[PDB]
Amino acid sequence: SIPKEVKVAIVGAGMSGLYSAWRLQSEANVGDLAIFERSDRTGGRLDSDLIEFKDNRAGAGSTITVKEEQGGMRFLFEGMDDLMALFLKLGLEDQIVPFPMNSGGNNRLYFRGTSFSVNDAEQDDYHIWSALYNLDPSEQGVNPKDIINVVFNRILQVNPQFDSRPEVRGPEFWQNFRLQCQWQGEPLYNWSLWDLLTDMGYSQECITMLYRVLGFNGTFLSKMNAGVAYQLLEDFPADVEFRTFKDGFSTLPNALVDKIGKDKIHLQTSIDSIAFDKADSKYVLKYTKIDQSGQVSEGKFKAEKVILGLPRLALEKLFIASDAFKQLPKKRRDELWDTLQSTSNQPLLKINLYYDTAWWGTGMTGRPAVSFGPNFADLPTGSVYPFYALNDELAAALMYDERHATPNPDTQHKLDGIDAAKYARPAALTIYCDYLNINFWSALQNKGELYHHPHESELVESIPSDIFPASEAVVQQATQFFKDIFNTHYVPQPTLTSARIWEGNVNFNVPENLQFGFGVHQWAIGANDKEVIEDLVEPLPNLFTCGEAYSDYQGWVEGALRSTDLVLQKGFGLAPLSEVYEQDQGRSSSEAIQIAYRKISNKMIMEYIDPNFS
Amino acid sequence: SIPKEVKVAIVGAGMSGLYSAWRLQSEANVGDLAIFERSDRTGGRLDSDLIEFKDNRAGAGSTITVKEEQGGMRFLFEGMDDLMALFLKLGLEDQIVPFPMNSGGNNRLYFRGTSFSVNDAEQDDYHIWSALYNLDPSEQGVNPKDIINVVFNRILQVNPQFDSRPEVRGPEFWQNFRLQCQWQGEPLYNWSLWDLLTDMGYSQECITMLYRVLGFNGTFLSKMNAGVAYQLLEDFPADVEFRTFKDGFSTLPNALVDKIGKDKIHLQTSIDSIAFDKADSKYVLKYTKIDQSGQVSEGKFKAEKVILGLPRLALEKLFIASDAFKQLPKKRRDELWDTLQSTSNQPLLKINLYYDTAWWGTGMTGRPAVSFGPNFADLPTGSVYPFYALNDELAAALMYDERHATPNPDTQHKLDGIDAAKYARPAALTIYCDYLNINFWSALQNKGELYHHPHESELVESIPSDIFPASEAVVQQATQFFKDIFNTHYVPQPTLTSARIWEGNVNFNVPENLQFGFGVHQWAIGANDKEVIEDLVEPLPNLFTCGEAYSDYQGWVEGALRSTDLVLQKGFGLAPLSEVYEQDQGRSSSEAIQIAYRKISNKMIMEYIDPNFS
Ligand SMILES: Cc1cc2nc3c(=O)[nH]c(=O)nc-3n(C[C@H](O)[C@H](O)[C@H](O)COP(=O)(O)OP(=O)(O)OC[C@H]3O[C@@H](n4cnc5c(N)ncnc54)[C@H](O)[C@@H]3O)c2cc1C
Ligand SMILES: Cc1cc2nc3c(=O)[nH]c(=O)nc-3n(C[C@H](O)[C@H](O)[C@H](O)COP(=O)(O)OP(=O)(O)OC[C@H]3O[C@@H](n4cnc5c(N)ncnc54)[C@H](O)[C@@H]3O)c2cc1C
Repeated sequence: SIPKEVKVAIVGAGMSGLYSAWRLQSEANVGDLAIFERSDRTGGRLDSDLIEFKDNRAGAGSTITVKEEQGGMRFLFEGMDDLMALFLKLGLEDQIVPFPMNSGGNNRLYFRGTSFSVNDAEQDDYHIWSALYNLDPSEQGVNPKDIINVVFNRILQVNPQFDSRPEVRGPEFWQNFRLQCQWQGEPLYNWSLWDLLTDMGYSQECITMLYRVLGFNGTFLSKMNAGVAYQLLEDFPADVEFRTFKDGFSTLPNALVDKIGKDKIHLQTSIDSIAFDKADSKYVLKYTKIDQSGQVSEGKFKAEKVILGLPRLALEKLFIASDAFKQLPKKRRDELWDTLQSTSNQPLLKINLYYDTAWWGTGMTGRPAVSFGPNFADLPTGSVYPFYALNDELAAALMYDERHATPNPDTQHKLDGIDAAKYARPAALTIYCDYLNINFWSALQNKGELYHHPHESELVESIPSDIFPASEAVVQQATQFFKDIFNTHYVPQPTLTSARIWEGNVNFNVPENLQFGFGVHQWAIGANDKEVIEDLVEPLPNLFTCGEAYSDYQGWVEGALRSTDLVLQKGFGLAPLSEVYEQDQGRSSSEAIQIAYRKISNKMIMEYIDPNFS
Repeated sequence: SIPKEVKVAIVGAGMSGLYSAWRLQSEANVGDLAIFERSDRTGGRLDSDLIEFKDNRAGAGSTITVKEEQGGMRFLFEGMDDLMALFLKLGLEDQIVPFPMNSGGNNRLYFRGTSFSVNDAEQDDYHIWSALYNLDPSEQGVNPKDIINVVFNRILQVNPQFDSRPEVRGPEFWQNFRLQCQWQGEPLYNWSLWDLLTDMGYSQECITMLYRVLGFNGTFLSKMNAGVAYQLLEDFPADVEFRTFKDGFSTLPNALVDKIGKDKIHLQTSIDSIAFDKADSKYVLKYTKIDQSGQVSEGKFKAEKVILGLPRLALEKLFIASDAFKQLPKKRRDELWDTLQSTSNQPLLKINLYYDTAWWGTGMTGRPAVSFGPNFADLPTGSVYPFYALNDELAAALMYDERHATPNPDTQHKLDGIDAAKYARPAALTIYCDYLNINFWSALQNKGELYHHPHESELVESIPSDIFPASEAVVQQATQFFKDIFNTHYVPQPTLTSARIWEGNVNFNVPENLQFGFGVHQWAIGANDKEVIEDLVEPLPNLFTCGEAYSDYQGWVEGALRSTDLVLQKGFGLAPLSEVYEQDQGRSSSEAIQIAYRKISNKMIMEYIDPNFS
């Protein structure tokens, strides 16, 4: 039942739409709102899967669960102040577990037909990179990612007017970095990273090594500017401690939906166009709803305020079709369309292949065991990430591991058995790539017949509805690249698969459950995002825009939250959540989350790993 | 003066718009037509430049002229039957000169930090490719482009139902190739080239070598399908004899404009939207004209028939804004928009750097002289093509060269002096690249200040208005890549430059003289172009579409001509020009053009090279 009029109409049940409604209900006493979501699910670019595997090893109708992610998978305790505050207010801190990013040097690298480990690559003064790439003398004998770091240091050095001193380098730091720093008199947001390194004298061989070794090449080869490219590249230090939720990032939007109420959320309801009723000072919203039968139904309704929690492509579609934008004078209407062009569309994809057991441990490869983190390659694969069945003991061991503790022999021996035991349980690999590698897989995914392991029903309970299977061709090609990357003859067929290509669609032939926006966005060459961001808060009276795409912290949920906060401030008087958290708690969400996690971690370690722990 | 009503309104003064008007006037007695062109020039993606250089060598106000191309540059006597017929009917055959494509093995190759010649690369069983790329055994010891040829032969072999016997492989052959041939049960237009070679077992190393060595990578890395990719790859045999016009491809549209009349061509007149007056059964065309002052003026007019000689992006803009398309029922309107999505947009660019003398001959490099054809590199440069000052003796020598004749010592000695003399005259290099390399140069072109050689006025007479200079950064980076490619310390600053980025624009901030459509187009994955082509001839009653973008022969003027012929047939009863030519002449345009050129060539050779010639 679509209401006749609401105080606030929220378009999009992604993080920014859900977060808007939750903060409005809770902090502004707005009860007369509704969320309108075109797909059959909440959460947008957060999309977890919990697959329940039949426990089929000899000594066992018991079940084992593998969490996977089709969208976002990780976050940080620092520099994500709205997100941390949001976790604490929803009481989700007790579900936070490690997201480890290395295997002590055993992670795989595949470049120019050669398979090797992270440890192999450091040997002999990083010799392998000098053998694989025709590098200049100043480009040899250094860890490739330290070239990125050094260049960053040089940028800071020639911009002394630019502060460069906060030990938490957050969105304001990164905005000022790309808008204030220059190289050779031109500011970084007028530079592409590719041009920049070239102008600095780097060989094309070295540049190619850099964009292949990082597994994501849009920072180099797309239309994003160098300044925002560096915000992304200096998000993955070596000393990263990422975290995630045990049951997946979807924990967060699901918790938001519990607080909001399913009755105020209208799924399978696309907002087609928007007009303004000058008589009663109300927006009018054309929608198309799809019943559970499939029975389509068009309709209209009114709203005092409209919040568009939507990325670039969806805003463009709305803009084109909406009288509210057309009735605008040509100058301002053109200026608004141009402003939408200021953030680049970054396609992403995740292909998840699930296995009844893991085959990349030492028992199956005869080579040093691969555990956690990205396995990078200049193959279309881009990056490959392992996922394991949920296991409390494993999570405690990983919590122990992220401490600087030095286990005694008995603790180390229990850790060893725990590390090895995860290979005997169901597990999965994610293929995760961007820009240049998208087209290899999309053509593959849409060709021929889809993959299904025979007797699927006999091993996997139910298959979630958000899972669309990988094509047979995708599985075939992924399997061959896995043999390359993991240097092994043995890669079995998967028991379950999923393909998700986060690439914007403009074809009417596409089923609803296959329409996805662009994976992420990043500011383009020439974008003054300080001007663009403020222009997009409230582009018409009482019609608001927010989300990741035009945010402070593109790539991340925190961007959606901070962008939405600007709407919540200007249209409703709400201060930023992180600042509201601090005044209510007497400390920051960062400090609070660190302390709470330390307590949960300590208890997990003493319960599962070392009863006599520090 | 914009007329009140016309019988036929032609939108676009590219080849398809000009060709439509010329054939309608001449063969259908339609005098009440007009052409409406948004830019300040005719010809669209054909754009020649004739630069007149002050003759400043010691023994000389005499002038020397360098032809260059910002768009199309070459054609073939075979497989281009409309174009040949068109040349003959306009009497342009006497201006046809060779477009040579090699330097007897001295052309340059730059791959993975290494500079070498075509002759070097064949040495020792193509050893250099095995040293530069980590190739499989079945990929070593063969000329890279012969891998493309072999794979093509294998495709033909497993499709015996597919004829594969015409010795002129024309657009019908290539359409049936991509729509009828299959690999592993899936037809070629559902395949990407990248997926195809991978599925055939080629290494990613070999695939990368292939798309770098060919200098154009969209065939591999874009959304075009494998079948149409092969139409393009098997357009450049080793035994190519391309030709061009002495004064550039612009010779052709300029000749069309002479026949049509400047009074029926309305420059700086964009067609904004289209509606249908149901009362008088007429289309109504909203336009925006720009006076010579710059004084804008909106207006409207009517037309009985409308011919849209426009590519994908321009048709999309019209479609969105036009009541004639909006009043369409949602099913057919969506189906039409989807049909527009079936051809991929291929960006291209040409950057032309002019020099007072050529510096890539042996006198300046100390290395074997580079003459004609593409110098390929895995640098952003893609391909580099030399152009020389116009010289009758040089053209005759090149005409002699394309024969299989074997000069005696005195003829060879005169040829030697002619080959060497072109380096002492003004010359130019074109940087010509596609897909993956576009973003490197666009960011460079729009950064910082534009390039101007001091005392430009003192060396170049007038600068044509279609010339926009390369940025200083573009020149800087091109100069360094030239030192790499040509293996030389010495690359001087250019005397004149031009940058043309054939990449579709959707920003209102762009001056008119910087708005260009996509360089070329190619059918996408899943496009049944036989259905798409016929759907796009006359999508609404008396409103027609044609041009290269949705044609039989994408990439080439012949595609525009053949697409337009379909409009001329269905809306006006005109048979294809090539068939009209044959009935009027008693032979084909191919045979006619070969004979006429042979006569011109013979006379040039006897006049300049060998008075006693075969
Ligand atoms: C592969 C991938 C991995 C990521 N990993 C991480 C990570 O590790 N950490 C992190 O912090 N972030 C990560 N992110 C980013 C994070 O997912 C996003 O920044 C955030 O979820 C986007 O939220 P949003 O509200 O801005 O937009 P969206 O999530 O895209 O929500 C927009 C919603 O609006 C709906 N919609 C669109 N048009 C209409 C319409 N006309 N009517 C109704 N509804 C409409 C869409 O269906 C969608 O639900 C990742 C993203 C991707 C793609
Ligand atoms: C770099 C490059 C090299 C090429 N080399 C070759 C070659 O060697 N050989 C060959 O045969 N072909 C070549 N081509 C292809 C050839 O240039 C094209 O196929 C052909 O010129 C396209 O003609 P067209 O009429 O289809 O479109 P266009 O030439 O693009 O003409 C469309 C015209 O419509 C105008 N227009 C657009 N929208 C509007 C509007 N709303 N109102 C009014 N006017 C409008 C545009 O300004 C333009 O003049 C090359 C192309 C490129 C880009």
